[PDB]
This record gives sequence, structure tokens and C-alpha cells, in this order.
Amino acid sequence: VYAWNRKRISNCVADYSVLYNSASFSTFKCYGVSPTKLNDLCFTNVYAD
Amino acid sequence: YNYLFRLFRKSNLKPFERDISTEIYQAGSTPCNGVGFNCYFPLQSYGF
Repeated sequence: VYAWNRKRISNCVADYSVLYNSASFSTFKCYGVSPTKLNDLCFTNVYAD
Repeated sequence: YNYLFRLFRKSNLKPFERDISTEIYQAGSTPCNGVGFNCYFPLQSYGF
């Protein structure tokens, strides 16, 4: 955590609903955006830390 | 804590529609069954 690793996400699509539809993840949270809305959205970049 | 609001509903209210229901709201891939994962109690307190 003192050396956190960042992917930069661009020029692509993904099913962001899988992040909470899959039981593989013990918690999911969202801020500004709503978790059910994510598949309708578009962005210039996303940073995956 | 005696002041509260509805955090979740299936759809938006019509004008002057009123709704006191406390049933557990389900978002997706797991049912509520009176509980959680993808399921939520529909009210919250302000707790002033």
C-alpha cells in the first residue's frame, strides 16, 4: 500500500456491472457515480489503483 | 434518530404520491429474503 500500482484504462469497453454482480468481491462502493449506472457511462481516462 | 428518509425505491414518485413501505430493496444478483449483498433496507436516519 505504500507503493500502490496504477493501471491507466483507455480506448476500450468493459462490463462494469461484473464488479458487484460477481460474488468474487467482498465489498463494492461508489462516489459521485451510482453502481447500477456504470454501464451507461463514458470517460476520457480511468485510473485503476 | 427520529427523523428519516427513503434511500431506495423501484421508481420515482408521482406528484403527491405517498409511500411508507419498509420492504428490502433488491439491486441484482442475490435476493433479500428479509436480511446484505446486492440487497438493502430502504430507509435511513438523519441522526441529527
